[PDB]
Amino acid sequence: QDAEWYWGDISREEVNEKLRDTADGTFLVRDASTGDYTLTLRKGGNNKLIKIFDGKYGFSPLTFSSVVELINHYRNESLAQYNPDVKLLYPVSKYQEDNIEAVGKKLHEYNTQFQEKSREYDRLYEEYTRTSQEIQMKRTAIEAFNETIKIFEEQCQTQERYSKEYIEKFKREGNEKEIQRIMHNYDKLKSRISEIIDSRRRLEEDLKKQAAEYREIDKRMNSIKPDLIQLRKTRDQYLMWLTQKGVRQ
Amino acid sequence: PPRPSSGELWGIHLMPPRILVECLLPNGMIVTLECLREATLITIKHELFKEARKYPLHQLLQDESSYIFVSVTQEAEREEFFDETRRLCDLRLFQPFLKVIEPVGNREEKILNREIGFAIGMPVCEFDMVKDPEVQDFRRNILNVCKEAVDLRDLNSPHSRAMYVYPPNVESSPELPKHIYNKLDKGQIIVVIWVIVSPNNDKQKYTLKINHDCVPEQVIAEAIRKKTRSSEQLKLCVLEYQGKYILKVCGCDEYFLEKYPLSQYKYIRSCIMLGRMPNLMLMAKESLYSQLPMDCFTMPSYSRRISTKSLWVINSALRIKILCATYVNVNIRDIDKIYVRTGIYHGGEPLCDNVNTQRVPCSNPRWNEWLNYDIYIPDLPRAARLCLSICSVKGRKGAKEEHCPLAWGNINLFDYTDTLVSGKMALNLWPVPHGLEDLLNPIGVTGSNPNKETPCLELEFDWFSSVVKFPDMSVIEERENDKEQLKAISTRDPLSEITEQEKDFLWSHRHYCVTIPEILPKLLLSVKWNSRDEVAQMYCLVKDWPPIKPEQAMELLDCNYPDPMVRGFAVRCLEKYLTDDKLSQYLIQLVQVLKYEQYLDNLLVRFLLKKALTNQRIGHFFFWHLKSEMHNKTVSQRFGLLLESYCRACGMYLKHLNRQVEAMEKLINLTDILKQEKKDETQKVQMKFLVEQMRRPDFMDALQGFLSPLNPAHQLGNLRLEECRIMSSAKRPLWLNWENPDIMSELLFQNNEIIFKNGDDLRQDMLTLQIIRIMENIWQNQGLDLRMLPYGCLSIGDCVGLIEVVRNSHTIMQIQCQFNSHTLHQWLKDKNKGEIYDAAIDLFTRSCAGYCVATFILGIGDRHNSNIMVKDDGQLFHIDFGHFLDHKKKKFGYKRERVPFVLTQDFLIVISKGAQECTKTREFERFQEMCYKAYLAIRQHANLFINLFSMMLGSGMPELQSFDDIAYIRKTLALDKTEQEALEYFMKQMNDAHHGGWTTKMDWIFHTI
Ligand SMILES: CC(=O)Nc1cn2cc(-c3cnc(N)c(O[C@@H](C)C(F)(F)F)n3)ccc2n1
Repeated sequence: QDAEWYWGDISREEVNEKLRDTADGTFLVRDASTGDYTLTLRKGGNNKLIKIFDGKYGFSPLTFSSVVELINHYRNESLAQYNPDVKLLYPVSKYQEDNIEAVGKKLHEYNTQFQEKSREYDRLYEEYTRTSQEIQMKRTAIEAFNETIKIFEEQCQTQERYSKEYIEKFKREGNEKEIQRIMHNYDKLKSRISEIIDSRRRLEEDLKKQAAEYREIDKRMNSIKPDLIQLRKTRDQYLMWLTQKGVRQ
Repeated sequence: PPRPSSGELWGIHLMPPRILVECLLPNGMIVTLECLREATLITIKHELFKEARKYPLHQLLQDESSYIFVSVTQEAEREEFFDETRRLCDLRLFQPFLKVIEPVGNREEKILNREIGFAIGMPVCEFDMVKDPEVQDFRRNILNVCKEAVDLRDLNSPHSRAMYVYPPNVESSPELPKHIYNKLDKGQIIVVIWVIVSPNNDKQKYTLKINHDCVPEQVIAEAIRKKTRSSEQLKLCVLEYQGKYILKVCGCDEYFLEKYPLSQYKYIRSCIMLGRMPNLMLMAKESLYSQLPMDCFTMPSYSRRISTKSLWVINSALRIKILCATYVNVNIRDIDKIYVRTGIYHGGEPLCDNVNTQRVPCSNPRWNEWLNYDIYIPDLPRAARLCLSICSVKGRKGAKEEHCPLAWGNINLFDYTDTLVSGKMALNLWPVPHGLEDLLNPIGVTGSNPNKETPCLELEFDWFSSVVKFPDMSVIEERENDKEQLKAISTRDPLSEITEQEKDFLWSHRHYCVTIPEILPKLLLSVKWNSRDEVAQMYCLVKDWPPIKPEQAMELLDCNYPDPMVRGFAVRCLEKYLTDDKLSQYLIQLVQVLKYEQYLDNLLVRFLLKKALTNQRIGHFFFWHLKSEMHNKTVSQRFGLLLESYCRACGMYLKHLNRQVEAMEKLINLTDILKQEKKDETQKVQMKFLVEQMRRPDFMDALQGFLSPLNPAHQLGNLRLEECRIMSSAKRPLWLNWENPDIMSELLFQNNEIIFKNGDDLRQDMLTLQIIRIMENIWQNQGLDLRMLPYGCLSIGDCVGLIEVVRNSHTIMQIQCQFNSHTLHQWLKDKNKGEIYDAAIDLFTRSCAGYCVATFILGIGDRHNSNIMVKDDGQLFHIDFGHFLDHKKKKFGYKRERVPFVLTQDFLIVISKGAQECTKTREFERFQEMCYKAYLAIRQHANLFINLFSMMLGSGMPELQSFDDIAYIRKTLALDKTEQEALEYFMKQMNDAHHGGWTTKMDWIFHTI
């Protein structure tokens, strides 16, 4: 009950958060999710659940006076004697404001800061998602412009190839008014390729701008994501101390 | 690539009534033609070739009919417009231009490929491009499944062809529950058989009293015997000769084509429970067989085109070099250093400890570091993956440092050809999912991000003088105290704790486990997957493992069982034991678990695709579940390739699906206008716009005469334009209705009311409504008539969906519009006055109990007067299932299971029929017993619900990211307690939330009354 590694009514999910990315040997004892205790040991990237079972305590032919005796024994001796293969190296200690009023006022403060920060983060995500969608749209339209420009250029190439002999013919025939018709159309064509090329160029600018805007949105999110996590842990730490400081069931 | 929007042009939702189109003549000339937006290409081409004579070089132009039009579409594709009956507004043009060309190449292939491209939401030519050998291999090898399914479909033609299009909608068992059988008159049903009599198409009744277990042919025999007699040598001759008719449901496309007891057909089964008259239609087999066009499959063009060391011989540990990352988006001021976190995973379980690179500055992401793993190369399991991320580290708050992932990426250690990775590799990393705080994402997909303007990690794998291949499967193959403990472990839920002692016990008794096949998932997690010798032994056991129930096989398909032998075993249990009924029921989950597959080509994808191509009801929802996710770049290649092969082989259903796809596109576009350019407009002005737009022939052609994506058995005929409106809610939902064109529409559904919503994600609602359906099915099977209402809901795209409207219903807040607490009961009394009052209070009580238990178990969004609806006949239901499970844990650190549906005085007054002291009545006691049985019936089937939620973990649903999110139903179902303690707990939550009224009534000691 006074042991640092003993936590009480903490869930398997609470233990998981405590053991998340911990070194091999990291352990803590809690009450069984239902044999009244459960030891959790960090081994090979995983959390190993070992049941503590009489007048005696043990895992296996029980032979221990208390839970502290069973733990402290394996805290100095490798678990290899039971099965292999690591010692209970690092305990998760239940040890790291004066009044309920001071704690309560700090809780209200952190809970306000947290609700502010979580609403901001969510709005940054929607801004991020929309910028991501728009960048995708612009890249697709540039590809469509590339294909459109190719067609209008094939039309110039085709117009040139077909009119060459016809304009040679009309030059001889003194039909300058017909030459002026072929040229006026070809100019209408070239102006249009100029308009499309410019439109693609302007979109290429917009994309470079919005790509830089996405980069900054991602930067902003990467800075507030860690603060949001710690503020939530603090907020949750204060709720815990408030429950404990207050009258219990 | 896919279209940005559903607009008529790029950056323009609607074309103006008249538009100038640049026409590029084959003589190199350009004619700007003014066209009507709705004009067909036939019209535009005729008007162009008339005009072209007023332009130079006109003599060089062939006959107007020697050419077609080509243009660039919004998908950036060059599309040849062979179907000149299409309107200009429907071409999905990028810019208003058309190029005149002579048609070349294979017309039929190009047309089909365009039809597939339209349906799957991307041009099929984008696949021919893909350099990945795995991709090209999937496209060729999947065709074997296509040919196989088409052959099985065209085998017993026309009966096998009719069974494909109109599969029997039947329950999994002919067994009728006690309360269902008692609803029958001595095991007999009163059926109405209708006939459409020529030449006036006059409707003639025939009431028949027959055994519930009568086969459809037997029902036709009673009708053939009643339509002639009310002799004997003649009747026998007449009945035997006249077995050339079929039964159909009046008002919808549901047929009774297979020899199943009439009562096993869901429609008939539904009629008995509801106490409704079954209305069937008798039509000749010839009338139906001749309405079935030929579904021919063609092998595509891409199908007709042009020193290894074993892993076990590699005596070394695993090491991977992290070289560098191109960039990372982090501001140097806020973050101290960056590093690469890596792990070797088998499913979600690491095979050894995670290893990091050294910390480096934000500006210089270079590591040039070999990471050594505590795993021997021959000990790598077949499903071994490298899960990595680039993380930021910021201290500054004492000795407390904050670690955050920046981008993640996963890779299979073996490719689809069983080759171990080697040499250099570039991996484009993915954005961290919103809500994910874990530094690695092992549940995330494998492969590089297709978007290359993203952080790119450089890696290097070892070279072993040759190509290392995973060893062959032949090479791999080289008490009562204990019986009671095993049975107890096997009855435990999929997520229950397994102690190290229990793992060791299960491994030690592995050969005896075969005697209890259902313990297999528990035994598979007990295996040390980092030991080739343990795995080899598990392989020999799984090969000869006895079959398990399909609901247990589905567990071996989630993210916890990545092994191909385990997964192959699972797919085979589904192949032999999964009813088409349950496959349709679990399709949402079965589609989702395709994201967990290591490779494109696998047994699951082959099983689902063969089923989609042999049953059109499965094919319909299989297509829509894959299509709705085509925006999601993590699965769009996999799903696009799967959709291509489905569309390529589904036959005529492609024509129908494309009509649905185009109806939906017009609705997406119409709502985008209302939400964007017209957002500040009034309801009257928006309504005037909708009325004008919906009257246009282009709109009218697309939105009339197609099948409902909610239920393809329902035909959507002509629109009822006077009943179509923009709803008052924030994202502009459209309330639509269509005539039912069925000759007998009067009998089933004269109305086809659907809400179209563009703006919110409907996936969670769709999952909740599926669960409510499965829960209600559990209750009915157990004799509990708790009537639920899982109304139609289908996600059809990215935050785009359909909701089936429930007719003759009102919200509590609508009913309340007088000020009272008796208002609800008074409203129900006035709707059900007389003899029918008792039936309404029963129905209200039963529906109330079901919703009370369902919403509590699921932890649904808070109930209120706008969220709760009541039908005219008393039936209560809930709407808006946008939230579930532990949605308030992160927001408010509070730990208490909410009671979303608190039965206030209003609902109590109804249940107790107006009586003062509502909790003290015999009607309230009866209602409590309903809740109790309903609660325990779901707890008894907890494995199913846990598995269904476990199968959805990679879906991208915000409130379903980890197994920790599923832990909520473990709490509400009190799965770590005894059944008796769990009922006590439910009673306690009901009591706490209602402030008294629910305590014991049995004895607390033994629970006997
Ligand atoms: C006569 C009548 O009114 N029947 C009726 C209405 N009704 C509404 C829904 C439904 C479900 N989920 C939602 N999220 C939702 O939301 C609304 C606000 C909007 F967004 F669609 F407008 N509505 C489902 C069935 C149903 N039947």
